[PDB]
Amino acid sequence: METLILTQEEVESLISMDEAMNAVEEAFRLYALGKAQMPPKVYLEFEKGDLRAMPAHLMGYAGLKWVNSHPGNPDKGLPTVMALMILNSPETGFPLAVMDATYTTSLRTGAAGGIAAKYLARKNSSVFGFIGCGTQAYFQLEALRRVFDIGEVKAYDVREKAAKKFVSYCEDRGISASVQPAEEASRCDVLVTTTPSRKPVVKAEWVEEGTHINAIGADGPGKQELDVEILKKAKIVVDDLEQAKHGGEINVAVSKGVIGVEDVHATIGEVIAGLKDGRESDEEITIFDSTGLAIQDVAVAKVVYENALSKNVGSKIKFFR
Amino acid sequence: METLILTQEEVESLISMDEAMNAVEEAFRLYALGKAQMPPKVYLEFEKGDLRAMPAHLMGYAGLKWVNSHPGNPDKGLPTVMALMILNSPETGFPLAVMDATYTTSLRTGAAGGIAAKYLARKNSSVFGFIGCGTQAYFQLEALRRVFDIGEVKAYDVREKAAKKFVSYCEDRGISASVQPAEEASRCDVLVTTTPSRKPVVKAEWVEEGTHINAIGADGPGKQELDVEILKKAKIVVDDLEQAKHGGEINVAVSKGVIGVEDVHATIGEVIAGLKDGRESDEEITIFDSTGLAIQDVAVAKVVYENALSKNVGSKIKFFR
Repeated sequence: METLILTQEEVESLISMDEAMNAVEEAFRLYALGKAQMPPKVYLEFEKGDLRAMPAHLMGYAGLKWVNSHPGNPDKGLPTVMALMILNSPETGFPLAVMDATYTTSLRTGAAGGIAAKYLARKNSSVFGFIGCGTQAYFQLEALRRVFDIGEVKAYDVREKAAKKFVSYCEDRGISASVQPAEEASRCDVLVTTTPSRKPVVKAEWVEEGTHINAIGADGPGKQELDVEILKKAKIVVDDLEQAKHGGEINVAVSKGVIGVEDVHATIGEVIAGLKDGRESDEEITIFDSTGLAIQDVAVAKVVYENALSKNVGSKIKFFR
Repeated sequence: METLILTQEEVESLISMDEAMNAVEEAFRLYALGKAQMPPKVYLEFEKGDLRAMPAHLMGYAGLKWVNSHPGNPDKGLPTVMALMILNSPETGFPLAVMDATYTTSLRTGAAGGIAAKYLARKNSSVFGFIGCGTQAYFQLEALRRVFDIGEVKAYDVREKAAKKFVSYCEDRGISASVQPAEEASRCDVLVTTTPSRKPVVKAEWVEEGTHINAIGADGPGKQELDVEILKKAKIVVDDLEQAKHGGEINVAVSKGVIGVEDVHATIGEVIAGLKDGRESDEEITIFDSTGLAIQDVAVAKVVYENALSKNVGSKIKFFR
């Protein structure tokens, strides 16, 4: 036995949005039903950044992703976020593969958006808003368009060029799109928030009846994108209650004591497994609060891995004797 | 920037017992002085084994060891315990290296025995007892003999052949040695227990005045090697208080409520750093309870890695874009 090693380039070509969506969907469901293992994240704090260990066990695979976040890195010429994933057999413990997880992380968060919209947005959804046109908004779009003939896109960003670049990308693939300011962008069927805002970027009365919001942006205590007033009158669905309470979109309203646990309707897993209701009336406004769960990562890695075996990809390394 | 990949064979030639001992010693000391980070181990439980994540941060590096334990493995033709280590820069988050840690683990456990004996045993120690002649006993020996002219070796094992094999190993190196039963083997200046016994292998009345004991064997709840009455009459020094209470040699005596926290004299780190006293009288019997700390692993990886850079060793992999 040897260990497979796969680089970012290799992984990219080894998994499609479609595969990723299935992996993620099934991962949420299995976890909701008690058929997946995900112990708490572990942190190592530094002055200039941090590292997290996120292990999980499901679908006959175990793995650990080890991912950093160092904001100063761009200015140093490296990416803000680098992730490696070690994938293991639960039978032997053997390290089947060590692979990049930078790409897959982005991929599965988008996948997750797609799935959540799949279960929570109105089926007749045609107009799509993007508040923030960074890397994740692309993934969110790519996944969402696996589930919707997206009729119009409305794109807002703080940086003029970033918005435009996003719009050009849409028009490249036939989606009619338009740069718009945040006011009008927020008015749609599906809204996708990806900003790392600390004040709310979206106002309550901009959100119409029947809107679904993928609140992906917020990634830590104090980050917030939506007016606490939308959360007050919405069907709220989480990635994971603890992690949403700490770092997700609800974190500030929870801390200020404006909504509590009581107010969260369901985990997405629960919705997929049918333990809790999805969307009810057309008029209601729904929010998916995304956080990232390690099970998403392992589930997507088993897909990459198994394909790599199929297509004979990677370097093989013999770690032991 | 690229990531260095090193296999077992490579790592083996990249660190000496000496270096390892220095790494481990300094690691204990730094940790006791509050100059190192080591969050609690993370576990992933399976029917047929487990995986553990061990991060640590010290000496200007961060790393994570990911190590399995699957007893059925020999029967399947694999090792019981495989560990990979990812070594990172705290400045950038960058994964400098991914290397075997199977061997380093064994190596640093021995080094730790050497260090603890260096601080806790009688300086005039000549006769050495080994209760258990498995691979760890070799490391324990090889480290121990960096700190003493080992006069005589006494080797017990439940398997006759393994005892002999260990004796032959010692005689090959000039150390005069003899297979003995456990009764007489336990009569010495330094006793090294490495068995995974669940009943006490050593009796209280066998252990003489001035003996030091490296209780390495016990690796989990219920494991034990020493007669609880040795512990009652001894200066007990630990790897790490928590992990000892859970899994180490004290774990059964603590659970049955025979000794408690108050009975533990010091952590080894504290003894190294001079926060607590080492050996006092000749007559007293001392016990080092070893459990294994992630800092030990990161500390030796730093050594391996920096040497690998010196000697231009390993494969270079570019994980990212």
